[PDB]
Amino acid sequence: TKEAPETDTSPSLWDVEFAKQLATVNEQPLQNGFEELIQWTKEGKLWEFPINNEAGFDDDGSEFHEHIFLEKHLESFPKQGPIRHFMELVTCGLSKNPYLSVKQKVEHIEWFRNYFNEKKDILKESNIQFN
Amino acid sequence: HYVDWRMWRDVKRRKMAYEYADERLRINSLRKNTILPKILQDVADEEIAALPRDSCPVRIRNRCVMTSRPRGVKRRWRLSRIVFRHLADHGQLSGIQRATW
Amino acid sequence: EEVVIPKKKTWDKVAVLQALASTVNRDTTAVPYVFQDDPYLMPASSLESRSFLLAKKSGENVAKFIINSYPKYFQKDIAEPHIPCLMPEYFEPQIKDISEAALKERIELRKVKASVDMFDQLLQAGTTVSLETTNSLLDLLCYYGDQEPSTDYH
Amino acid sequence: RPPRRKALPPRTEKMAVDQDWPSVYPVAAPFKPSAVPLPVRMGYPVKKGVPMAKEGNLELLKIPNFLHLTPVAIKKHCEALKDFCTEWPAALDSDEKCEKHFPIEIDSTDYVSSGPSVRNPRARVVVLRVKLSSLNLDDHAKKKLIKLVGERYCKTTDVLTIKTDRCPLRRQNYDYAVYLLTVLYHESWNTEEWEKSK
Amino acid sequence: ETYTEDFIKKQIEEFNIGKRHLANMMGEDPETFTQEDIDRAIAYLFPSGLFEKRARPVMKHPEQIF
Amino acid sequence: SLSEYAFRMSRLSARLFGEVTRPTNSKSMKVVKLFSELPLAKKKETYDWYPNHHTYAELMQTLRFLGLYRDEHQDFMDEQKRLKKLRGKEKPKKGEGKRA
Amino acid sequence: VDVPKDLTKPVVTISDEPDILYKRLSVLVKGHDKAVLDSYEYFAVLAAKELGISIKVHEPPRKIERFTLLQSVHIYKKHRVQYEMRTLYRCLELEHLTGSTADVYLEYIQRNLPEGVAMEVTKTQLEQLPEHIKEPIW
Amino acid sequence: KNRAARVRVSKGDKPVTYEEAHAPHYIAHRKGWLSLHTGNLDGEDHAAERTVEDVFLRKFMWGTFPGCLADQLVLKRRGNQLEICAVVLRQLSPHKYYFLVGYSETLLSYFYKCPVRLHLQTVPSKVVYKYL
Ligand SMILES: [Mg+2]
Ligand SMILES: [Mg+2]
Repeated sequence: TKEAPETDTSPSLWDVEFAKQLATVNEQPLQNGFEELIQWTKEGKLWEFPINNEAGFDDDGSEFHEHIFLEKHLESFPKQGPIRHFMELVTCGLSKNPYLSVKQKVEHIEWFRNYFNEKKDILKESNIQFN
Repeated sequence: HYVDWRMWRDVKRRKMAYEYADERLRINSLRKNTILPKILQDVADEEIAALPRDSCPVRIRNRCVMTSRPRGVKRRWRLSRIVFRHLADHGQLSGIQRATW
Repeated sequence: EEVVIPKKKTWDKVAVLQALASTVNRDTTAVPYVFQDDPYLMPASSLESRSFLLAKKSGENVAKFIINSYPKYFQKDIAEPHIPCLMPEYFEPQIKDISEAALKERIELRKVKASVDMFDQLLQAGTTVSLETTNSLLDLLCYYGDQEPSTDYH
Repeated sequence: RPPRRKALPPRTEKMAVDQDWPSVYPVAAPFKPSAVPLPVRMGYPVKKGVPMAKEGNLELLKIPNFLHLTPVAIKKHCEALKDFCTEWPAALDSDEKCEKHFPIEIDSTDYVSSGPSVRNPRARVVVLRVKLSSLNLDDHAKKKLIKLVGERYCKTTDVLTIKTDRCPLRRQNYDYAVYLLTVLYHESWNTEEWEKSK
Repeated sequence: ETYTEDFIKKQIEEFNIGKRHLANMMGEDPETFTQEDIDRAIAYLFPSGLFEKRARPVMKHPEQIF
Repeated sequence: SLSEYAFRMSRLSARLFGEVTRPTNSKSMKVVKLFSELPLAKKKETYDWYPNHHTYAELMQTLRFLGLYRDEHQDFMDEQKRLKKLRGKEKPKKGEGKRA
Repeated sequence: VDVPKDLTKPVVTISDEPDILYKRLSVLVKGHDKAVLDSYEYFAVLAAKELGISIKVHEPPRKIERFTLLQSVHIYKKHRVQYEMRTLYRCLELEHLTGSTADVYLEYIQRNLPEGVAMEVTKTQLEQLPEHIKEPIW
Repeated sequence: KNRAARVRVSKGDKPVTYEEAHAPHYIAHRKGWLSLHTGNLDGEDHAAERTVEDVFLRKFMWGTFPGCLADQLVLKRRGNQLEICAVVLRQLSPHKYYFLVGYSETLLSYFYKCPVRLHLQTVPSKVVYKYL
């Protein structure tokens, strides 16, 4: 038999429709209540058991160190002074937030980076040098 | 199609408060510390004060979702005492019964 | 000392239901499961057996017609995990520009007339239409014969 | 006027007393008087009256019945589910033997509720328990480890409890609990120069 | 409501047939199936937490019921 | 009120357990709390407090016009409004009120 | 007479990966009706015995939450109606079962969880020490 | 005098069902609950959402099966399944009941994003518990 299949063969209308004629030959009404649950489970309507409260929710495949170690995102900020102390509290709080994705946590940090850039003049008056 | 105009105003307050939550949280963080300069915190005070009044979460009122009654509401079911009792007394609230002891 | 941990067993998400289903047989006092198990609603003849299911399917079609006609009423998704098969279907093309990538949309939706019209206009303008797309247009016309596939209601 | 429709006799009248009942109620289903061949009555009776019959009885409809879980059905169900199970190691006869070979305990909780959303924020929590006796800790390391963990360590039981719930997922809180156990173990073995001032 | 003697006679025929059905459901011998087993089987199959026992599901001999 | 050993042992545990490492007063610790939780306005109980009354009213109104839902209340209102016209108590045209 | 001749059995594949070991499964069910928990206890315990799982059962103390509401729509403050929600508990404690056995048993008893009954299953997994922790690098 | 959910005495001619004949203090004593779900158990969430859904389903079914319902609905939730159990009359033709079952199950499944099933029990007439 054909040894290497055409995995990337396109689904032409002729091939998609013929596959529907092969699903009609085994099309029969549900015989009992177990078959209705099986059908709902295949269709995705019924929860899969045993129950997993995280079913269908992976947080973008993020690892734990992406949520808890956020100092790699403060490289654009000053290394010392009040702006560093303030951002260590923000990242400390974001590292304890299980209701935010890594994407949303970075957005918070990026907002402060831009906010402090617009306030460079005000910060220079106070002897703080943000970039 | 909300119960009344007062429920409609709270719906808008909840929608606007949700839209400005992140912005208000970030500005407030600048005001809620003794680390940053006062010159910077004084500017943050003005910025959060300039945001729309209906973005402020203290203006949200927990009204009955079926009658818009602003008081006598049970938070767990979001119903006024009158509406809650109507359902409870007809056996339509799972597990809820009259208490005698 | 050493302990031998047993090897893990794996099965499909429906395997347990399929095992439980194997333990039961057809109930001979009952009509097929598709019918309402009620003496007044159970089919009493081969004619009612056919017509009762057609009436139930008609009700499903009326609901789907309404769901797809007024999708904004059925767009609030409170299900976790998401159920793609319980959302409204959108049968209209959302690309209104005249180009090849907009024709491919009308071909996937199987719009024979719109795809032909979009193909003519695209051709008169003199823009190049790829071969793969031209064939994908023939597969649609050659299958349905330059006729529109059946729909629920226009 | 055409003839009105006659309801058929209840199919309980066709059931044999030696039938396979699990086939009648294979899955959880509401009480059906026409299908349950029992003269069961429910309802507080009126004075010099009987409890209401099953036909049209809403009180019997309100009950989460177990007609689909008769002892005959449960025993047949489990005979088919034996092929899905694996054998517990015989060597692990007692809890003390499990602790010897498996010193770490990982606790997680799953929550089954009724509704459209399976999500529950309590499910992310992970609890890791280990006994410091199980770890290769010298006198200095055990003393430093106990000070670092603080109240996480219980002297009575000698068990270190690390509860992690700061990540969105349980797999992340599990990897973080193992990470904490690893950095605590290696820092306990490191000796700083300020420690000489104890 | 007055229950004619013929009605009670047919209510007893239903209880005896249902008694064998209930015994078959629980996989027990229909001959040695007692009223205590009936009450136990009905409490399992139709669990009711109603505080008043008189309002709970019951499958008793018509003599006892009516 | 801590020895140098205890102060540095507590600062080391904070580093390992991802706590605040710099000395921070109670006022500045509110920043940590603010970003450790969702704001009240972002909680689902807050922004989804009400059911979408537009959806429910519009859906059932549409189902009534389709003949698949009988709104007894609306039918009652329609009969009262019908009998008020025969009684002469009809709603005026906007701009054509009794005051003109 | 009209019986199936041969039955297709669900495919259970034995893997090459070792199975999870659960020291304990604590299945805590909560409900408003004690009789429903009694029937579920009987079902769950009988299911465990047939599968060869060691199971113990006990009943944690019930919780009754009471609250007071005004009886009248307007005034009459001294007249109240009091309501309660009763939460009753049953705890199935299973021991020394593999991860595959826990998946089958929990799926079987979770699918048959009566309406109005919630379940909190706490699973205690046995793990070996991470390899990095076995010896000090220093 | 208490009024809540009390069918008041008449001249002995008003037929009441078992549910209608029992005042609220008999709830959990002589009568059960018309909806069963986990939202009102201690430590459980989403009681507010389950309650709104129940109020809608009762109104939806009242107007979808007009004149057909012979008693209050019984609402059961297991997992993500929603079961609606209704006692109906035997006046509508069986074809109309199958149309409405197919229609209602489909529409409610898409509205609340869960598999919804409707279980109908027919009675020749409203079951009378007593004549008040
Ligand atoms: Mg307020
Ligand atoms: Mg009074």
